[PDB]
Amino acid sequence: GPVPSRARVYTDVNTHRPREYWDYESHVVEWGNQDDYQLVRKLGRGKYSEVFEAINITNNEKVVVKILKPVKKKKIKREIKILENLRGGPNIITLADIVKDPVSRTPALVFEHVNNTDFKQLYQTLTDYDIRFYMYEILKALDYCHSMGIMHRDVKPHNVMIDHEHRKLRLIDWGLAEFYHPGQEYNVRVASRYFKGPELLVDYQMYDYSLDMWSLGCMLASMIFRKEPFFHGHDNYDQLVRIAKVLGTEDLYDYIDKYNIELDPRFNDILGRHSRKRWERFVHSENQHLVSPEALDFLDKLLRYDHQSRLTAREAMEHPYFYTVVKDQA
Ligand SMILES: COc1ccccc1-c1ccc(CNCCC(=O)NCCCCNc2nc3cc(C(=O)O)ccc3c3cnccc23)cc1
Repeated sequence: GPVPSRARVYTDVNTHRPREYWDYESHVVEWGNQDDYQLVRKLGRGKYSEVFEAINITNNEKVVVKILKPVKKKKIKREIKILENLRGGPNIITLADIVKDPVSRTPALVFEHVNNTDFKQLYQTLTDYDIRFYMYEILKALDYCHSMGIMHRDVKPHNVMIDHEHRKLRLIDWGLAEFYHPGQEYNVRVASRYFKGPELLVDYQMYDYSLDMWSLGCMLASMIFRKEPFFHGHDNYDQLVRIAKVLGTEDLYDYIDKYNIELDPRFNDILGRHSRKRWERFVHSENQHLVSPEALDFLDKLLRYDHQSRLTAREAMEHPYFYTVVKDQA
């Protein structure tokens, strides 16, 4: 069978905690009354949720209500418990309250409101400094939750909210997050297709926090190359082919061998033979102002097949790419 694997940081964080920290299944919820909030307008529909702007009628304060589409009661306790555990973490979204509509009884979570800068105001005047600044901010959130024994598992642009006027960022939607336990085999059918690490794409189930660092590298490539998304696959199978044409086929089969991943017979005759590209081939006149030897080095060390060789979040924060933003913050 498949060679096992261990996270190389924060491996046992959870084992050294009280059961109640990670045994969410047995967490008692106290559901308030959603009438305390008055819906203003719909802001998004998701696969698992529906989000609304609302007003807290006690203090006229602006809030966001997430009405949970029907899942197993476990996955609601999971998300809630993870939000309580992460409360007050740097750049984590804050869970304000937990409520049920009194006539409908469908459960809902209440969050803090973040003012969102238009994407056509962000993309146009993105400096090289702006990409480093917020990348550093996402890594604060990611290194924190990893240090608390949690994986986000759905890191993508949709779930990173940025208030550029206040230069503050927030990692949202924790509905896919899990606790890390050494040896646990996890569900691979998570995250969005473009941001799925190769471990999901091959059904290697013993993954860890480093899954969240593949997604972040996917975002970094998407931004500095002005290509959205960077790995643009038609389906979950072509996604690996899209990846393999950049990272090369050689490191892939060594990855397959090292963990003895039995690979789907669909993959045999579709990947092929592909050299590992040099990143320079992705730069051009209309994107080079964001590209540098430093950013390239940092990018290379996030996108690895072998999840063990990816930088940890705290390794990323110590990379030279961030040296200017580390010193300006002091
Ligand atoms: C400067 O570039 C970067 C540089 C470096 C690294 C990254 C970036 C970068 C790239 C792209 C983007 C995309 N741009 C955000 C996507 C977006 O805007 N997605 C709203 C979809 C529903 C909106 N509605 C709300 N949904 C919520 C759900 C939850 C939850 O489920 O927990 C919690 C809170 C809210 C919430 C809070 N306040 C207002 C609205 C909402 C952001 C940053």
